[PDB]
Amino acid sequence: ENIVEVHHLKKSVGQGEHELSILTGVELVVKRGETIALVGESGSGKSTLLAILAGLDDGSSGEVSLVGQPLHNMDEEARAKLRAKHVGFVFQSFMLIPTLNALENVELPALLRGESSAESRNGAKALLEQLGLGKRLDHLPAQLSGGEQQRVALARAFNGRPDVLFADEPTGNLDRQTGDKIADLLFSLNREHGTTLIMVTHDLQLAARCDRCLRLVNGQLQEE
Amino acid sequence: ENIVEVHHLKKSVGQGEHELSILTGVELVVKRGETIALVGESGSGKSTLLAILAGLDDGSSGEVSLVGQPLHNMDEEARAKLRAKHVGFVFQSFMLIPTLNALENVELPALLRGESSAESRNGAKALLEQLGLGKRLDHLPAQLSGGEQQRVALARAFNGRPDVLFADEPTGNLDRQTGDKIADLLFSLNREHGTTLIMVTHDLQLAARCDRCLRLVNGQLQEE
Amino acid sequence: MIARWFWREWRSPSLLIVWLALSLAVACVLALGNISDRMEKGLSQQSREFMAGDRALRSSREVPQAWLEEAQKRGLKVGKQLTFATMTFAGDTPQLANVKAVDDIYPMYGDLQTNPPGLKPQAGSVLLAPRLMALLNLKTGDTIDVGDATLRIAGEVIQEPDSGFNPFQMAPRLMMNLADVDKTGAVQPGSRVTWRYKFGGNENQLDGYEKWLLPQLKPEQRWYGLEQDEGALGRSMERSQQFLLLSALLTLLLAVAAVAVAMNHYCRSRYDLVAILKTLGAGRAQLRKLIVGQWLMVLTLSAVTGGAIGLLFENVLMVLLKPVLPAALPPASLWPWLWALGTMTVISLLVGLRPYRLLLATQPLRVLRNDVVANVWPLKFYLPIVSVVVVLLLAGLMGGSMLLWAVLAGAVVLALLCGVLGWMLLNVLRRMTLKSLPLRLAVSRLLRQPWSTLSQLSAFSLSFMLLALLLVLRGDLLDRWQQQLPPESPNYFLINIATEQVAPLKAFLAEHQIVPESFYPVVRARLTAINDKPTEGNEDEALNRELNLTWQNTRPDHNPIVAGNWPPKADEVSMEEGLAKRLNVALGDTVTFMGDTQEFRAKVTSLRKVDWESLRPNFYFIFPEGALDGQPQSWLTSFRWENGNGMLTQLNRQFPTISLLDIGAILKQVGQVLEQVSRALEVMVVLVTACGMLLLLAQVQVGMRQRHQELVVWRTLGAGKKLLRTTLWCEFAMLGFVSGLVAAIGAETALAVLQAKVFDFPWEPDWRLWIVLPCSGALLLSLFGGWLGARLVKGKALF
Repeated sequence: ENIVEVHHLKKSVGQGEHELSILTGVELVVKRGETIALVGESGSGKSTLLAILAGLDDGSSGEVSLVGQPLHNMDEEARAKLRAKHVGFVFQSFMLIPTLNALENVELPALLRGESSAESRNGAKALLEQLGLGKRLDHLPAQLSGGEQQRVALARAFNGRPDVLFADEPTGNLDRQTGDKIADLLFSLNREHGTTLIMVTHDLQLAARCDRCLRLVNGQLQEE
Repeated sequence: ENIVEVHHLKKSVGQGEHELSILTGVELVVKRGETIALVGESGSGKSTLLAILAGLDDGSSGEVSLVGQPLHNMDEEARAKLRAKHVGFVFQSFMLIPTLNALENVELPALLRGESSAESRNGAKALLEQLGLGKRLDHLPAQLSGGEQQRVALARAFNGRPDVLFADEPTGNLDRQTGDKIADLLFSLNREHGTTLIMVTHDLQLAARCDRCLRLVNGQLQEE
Repeated sequence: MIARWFWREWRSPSLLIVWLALSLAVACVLALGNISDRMEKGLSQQSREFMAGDRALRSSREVPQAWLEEAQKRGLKVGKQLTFATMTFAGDTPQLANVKAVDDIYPMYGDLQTNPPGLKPQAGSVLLAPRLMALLNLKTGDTIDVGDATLRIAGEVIQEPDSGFNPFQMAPRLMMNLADVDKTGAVQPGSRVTWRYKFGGNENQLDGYEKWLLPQLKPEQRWYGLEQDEGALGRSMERSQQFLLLSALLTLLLAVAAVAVAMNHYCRSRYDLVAILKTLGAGRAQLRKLIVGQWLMVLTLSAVTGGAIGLLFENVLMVLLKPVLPAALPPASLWPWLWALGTMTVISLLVGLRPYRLLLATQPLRVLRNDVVANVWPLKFYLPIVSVVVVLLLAGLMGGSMLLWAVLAGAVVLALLCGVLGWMLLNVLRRMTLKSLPLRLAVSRLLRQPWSTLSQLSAFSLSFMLLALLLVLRGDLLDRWQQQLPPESPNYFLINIATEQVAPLKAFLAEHQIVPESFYPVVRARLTAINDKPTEGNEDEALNRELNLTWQNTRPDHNPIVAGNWPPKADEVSMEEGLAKRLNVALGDTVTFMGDTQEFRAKVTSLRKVDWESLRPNFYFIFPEGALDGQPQSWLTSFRWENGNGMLTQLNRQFPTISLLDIGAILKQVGQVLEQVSRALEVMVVLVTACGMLLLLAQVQVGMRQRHQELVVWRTLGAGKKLLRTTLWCEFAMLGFVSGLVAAIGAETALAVLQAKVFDFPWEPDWRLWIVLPCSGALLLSLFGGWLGARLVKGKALF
């Protein structure tokens, strides 16, 4: 079962002369359990390709099959429910809820799914303890450290144990030691969850960590 | 003359077991008129010690002296007046004051020096003229271009005749053409100005153009 | 979960200010509508029992007893009232006061409020207004002389079931009975008496009696019912309602602007938050439920707190407005609560539907791109619909009230003109050199942020319009009294003199070093027909009262004549310019007057511009000399005196019948009335300037990011902490300062236009306002700026 399938995804931004065809055809099949890392120069549409991969927007043309559904066909509501069902996110600025505590931030996806609060909070506190944040359960995000905030976001991602994990520059605002800890903790927690993950970053060693690395060159994908 | 002196500089952040030393012992001597580049990987705390040399805050330890005034031995107000008196700054966003036009944007630091309005205006218009921006002096920064904004920021730095200029990845929002043209422009303008440079840039060719290159590894300075 | 979410989100400055702004809006609308409804309920229940019946007859003469007997045999209760004006004795201190004669039947409806309560006018007993006791230094149980009798003070007059709502009253109230009226002997025929007879009972008998007595109604007698008793009191109460509605509309409009800007900024901030929710799988339904629930919860909380503070304001207003309000008032109804809730919810909806749809339709791509914003409902289509619904709502509130639409439009245009004038002042201040760096930087920052600064300056300009108008009325009326010594300008009026009394008083004038001023032979008569067309029905103030007529051999001194010829001959009358314009009366027209004895005729032959606003003897009609000899020729005159009051006392003792009017006493009385309404209006100004303060907090909150990064730039460049704190101090102080100068300019223009076109007094610059008002504005704004700088600069998180 190919969890993520890409077929000649062409994407253009603008109209007329300034219609920047950022993507001119993408073909990619992602097997389940694979570790794929997307690399390339910043601003070369890597973020655009990441967004179209998770169905945040629609492209000029192409076929996107996430968990075997025609993303180009469903509306935004179906895309949102599919994202909640099978998809997790990790961001460079980690987009944590500024007004909720870490336990709330990591239990939020379950409440969106409508899952029972009891087992959800049990699993959430178990994961947070696995992250060694036992003294920050009620802490607001502002009084958390960058590594702590990344840990909270990562726990939110792994609360529902999604099949796919879209992450971009997870170490963007952290140093080398914190970046390495978050990265290898990500890889660890992923390897027993069997979740395909897509990283959008420029770090060479981080891409080398993934089993497969694809570079985005002028609208096309190239194996490296 | 020793423009910049740094002995066993140390900087730490965080609390408890999560407390982290941003700077792990730095020594540095910078004479007059040198072009020094500080290279380092993304998020290696370059901004931290850049600001600590700016006198914006106080480090964990380390004797730091700027143009002969050890900033760790007086209040913040003396540091601010020394900043206005001698140093110039160039950041990546150029922070061009939207509620000020380009001419007054250049003029305002000269005013902050305490100089006359007329002489500040003369210097500002002259620098804009030699920067080729005489036809857009009134333009508010919103409609300026990236290269134009860079030029405005550089003029703001150089109007007061600063003895030393701290710049950090100014072309981070600009392309290669704008990047290297502004690079050579600033290199010239300072070499005729006889101004010492501190440069923060991930790109290596800028450091190669610089007189000296120094790598930052784990809060430690290494000669390159 | 959601409880913690709401509690932690409620601390956000923009949402908090939105909540408090809605609270203030619902509070002000609830308090104002509640006071209006208390007034309306009071007037309705009073019209029920001012009347104490259904059909009343008013006259300048005592109607035949046969009609009253016919009413009595018709199973109807008859209530007697007789209003008159005479003098009272504070020992040896005379004072003008209004007496009312009522029979023991009254009050047959409602309740009478006296101090002590449960009192009635008996033989030898008089009830008096508390203000008169304060002026006459008399107390309950004493004996006071009225006219030609001395009667004991039964008690105070707290509020009467037949005592109207006349804040601009000239005389206190003297409740006393008809038998004592005949006993005093001071009542004279043809005097300024007014007989008001009420009839009560079942509807059918009252209607039959009204139909029977309709043919027997003189032009001096008016028959009216529950709502037909609308003369000057109805106009006064309607004007009060319109004024309070105007104030409420202004403050709620300010609140609407405040909530608009604050909540638009709040939604702009929460764009990323809602985008994160959407990305994490928040469906449109669940997100819709969450946002609408949060909005409803904040709406309800704001409604509750606004209701509480509005109840507090209502109590404050009712404590404060005692001198110009009835002591007892009907309890508030639940309708003002519905008013407030409906108004607040409709304004919240019409300001938030666009942000609501933006948040609902926010593109999740905003997570990746901080610049991409969902472009839905462009302003080019949003503004027309909100404008049309707002104007439709205002019309539905008003209907066809052109006057209040015009006043509101003028007020808004004045606010805009104040804003643009302030902007011009800022520009000219910049164009002249600033030695001080903080001042120059601040004025540059003000100018290069046009929309925000103009809106803010307009808001504070309007609030300071209100405050400056308050200080104007009080202090400038004091100075106007000091300025109330123009040339000629008679001070003391003497009305209702018989012919035979003319010679002695003149000798009195000839003996107490008094120059005899103009001597008007005046007859009281009501206009019945203009060009034989009956004037009964028109709502003119002059028609619904006893018009005063006079004849002079020579031309009036104060009154210029524009059209016609002087002096008019027999059956030829001069006409006032203003009333002729307002009553479409031209030269050669025909006017018919119902006098005390005979109905007489005149032909409009000359037009004169009588400044009724000028403090001079003003009359619409001037008859030829010796034209109203058949009528009882009452008299009027005036004189100027400034030394002592013993001459007034001895003149009153010599002539108890003559009616005296002190311009100084009535001026002081209206002055203290204006002071009381000034305290009311300063409460209103506190509320509206709190709303403007909210607008300021919101308009700076939308600039938190930009202003904060500006301070970051200044700190990096080398600006000192003290320099930045002083920069904010001087910025806000000068913003308030220029707002104060704008307010001073507006007030000075108001004084100039009132003293040049309306009151024709010479104009002087009131330096007191110019030195007190802008300084106060600057001090308040600088206090705010100091707090803001402490919150922004003192924090070390600037780096």
